[PDB]
Amino acid sequence: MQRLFIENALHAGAKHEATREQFNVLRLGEGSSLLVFNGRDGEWRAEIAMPSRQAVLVAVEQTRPQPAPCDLVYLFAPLKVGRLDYLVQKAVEMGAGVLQPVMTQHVQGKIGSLERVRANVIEAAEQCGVLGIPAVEEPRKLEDLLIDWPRDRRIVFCDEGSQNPLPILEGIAERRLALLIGPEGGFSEAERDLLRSRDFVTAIPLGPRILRADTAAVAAMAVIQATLGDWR
Amino acid sequence: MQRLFIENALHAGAKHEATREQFNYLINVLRLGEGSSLLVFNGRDGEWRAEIAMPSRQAVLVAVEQTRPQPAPCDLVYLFAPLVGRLDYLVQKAVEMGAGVLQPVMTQHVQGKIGSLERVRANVIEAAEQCGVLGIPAVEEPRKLEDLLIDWPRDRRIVFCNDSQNPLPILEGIAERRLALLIGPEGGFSEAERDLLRSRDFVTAIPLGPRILRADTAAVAAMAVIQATLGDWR
Repeated sequence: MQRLFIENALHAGAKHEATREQFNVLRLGEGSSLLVFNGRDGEWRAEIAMPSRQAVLVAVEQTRPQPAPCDLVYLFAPLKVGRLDYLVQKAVEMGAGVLQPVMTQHVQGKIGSLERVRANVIEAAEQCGVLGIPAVEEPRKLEDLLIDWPRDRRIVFCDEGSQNPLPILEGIAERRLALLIGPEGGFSEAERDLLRSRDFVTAIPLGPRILRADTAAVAAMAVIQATLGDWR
Repeated sequence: MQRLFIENALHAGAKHEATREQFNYLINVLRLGEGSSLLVFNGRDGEWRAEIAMPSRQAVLVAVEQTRPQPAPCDLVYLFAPLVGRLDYLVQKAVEMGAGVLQPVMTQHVQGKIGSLERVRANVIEAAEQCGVLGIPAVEEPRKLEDLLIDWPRDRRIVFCNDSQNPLPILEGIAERRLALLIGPEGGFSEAERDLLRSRDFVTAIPLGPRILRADTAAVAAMAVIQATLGDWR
C-alpha cells in the first residue's frame, strides 16, 4: 500500500484533505486504501472518499502503534562531494532519531535549507515505514557541541585501526549513542587530538580500505545497530 | 596526493601522456606543475609515485617508484538488480566496500536497465581512484537470476536480504569463507523467486533490521556486517 505522512491528528474518522497532493497517479479511486501516519498516533489504514470528482482521506483502523523515538544521534558534516538528499534519507532508513549537522575545520559543503532537509526526511519515512520522524537540527560547530556534551551519550567516530569495529563496539557501556562522520577531508590534526582527548568519544575502524563519508555513515550505522542498537 | 588510473604498464620510467581531459584536470584544475608527484596505478602492477614532466606549455607522467604492491583480488561477489542514478552510486559503493565482482542480475520486478557496461566500468575506476582500491573488480554481463543459480558454485554461499532482526548470529554460522551478496530491485523478489532462493542449501537469508531499506542502502549495510563478521574487516 502507498504511505502518506500527514499533519492531522489520527483516530477513527479523522479526515485529511488532499492538499494539492491530489496525487492523478498512483491512480487510486474512491474506496481505495492507503496507509497514513503522522509521527505521533502511529499508522492507520485510510480510505479515499471523493466529494467533488478533490480527494478526502478517512482513517479507518490503526495498523501499527507509535514506537518510542529512535535514540541514535547522527552528527554529520555536509559534503561538497556526496549528495545531501542521499545522506539524509539514509540516516532515516538506518535508524537515526536526530540529524545534527556539524561544522568542522575542513567542511566545504553547505547544509542549505532545513526545510528541504525536513522534506527529504518525510519522504524517507514514507518510503521506508519509519513512524518516528527524526528531528533535524540547525548546524553547530563541532567544538561547541563537544564542550557541553551529555556524558551519558557515547560518540563513535571513524579512525584507522586491527580494522574490525565489532570488538570495540562491544566494549561500549553507554545506553545512548551518537555517530560522528566528518567531511571529505576528514578531521584536522587538532580536531583529531580533541576527539581523542574526550572521555566520552570512542574511535572505530571501518576496514582496510578508505571509505568516503556517505559510505561510512551507512556502514558504521549498520555495525552499530547490529551490535548495540535496534537491529538486536 | 591525487591518484590516477592508467592503462599503460607500470615500472620505473613508464610514461603516460595525459589526455586532453587529464592535462586540464591535473594542470588547470589541480594546477600541478613540473616536478609534482602523484599516485598512479593500472590494476596489475600495483601503485607507483609518478612525477609530471612537460614538453609543452601537453604533460607526461613518469612513474618513479612503487608505493604499494598489487594485492590479491577481493573474493566477494556482488549480485545486484538494476535501478541509473542509484546505479552509479551502487557500483561505486560496491568498490569501496570490497566487492571483487559486480554481477548484474535480471529478476521479475527489475524496472531500470543496466545501460552499457562502458559507463559501469568508468564508475568502478572513479571509485578505485578515489578510495585507493588497487584491484579493479570485474563487471559481468547481466544474467537472469534463475540461470545463475543452475551452475552456481556449491562452494560460494549466497547471502540475501525474515523472523529475527539481527544478521550477526546468522552470519557467524556461515561455514564457507567464499561469499556472494544478493540484493534485489526496488520491487523485491517475486514469490517464485523467494521459493527458488529458500530451496537452495547454499543460500542463507539475513535480516537487516526493522526498517525497509532501499537496495543501495541495503547493499552497503549488508557488506558492512558481512565484511566485519566473515570478510576482510576482521
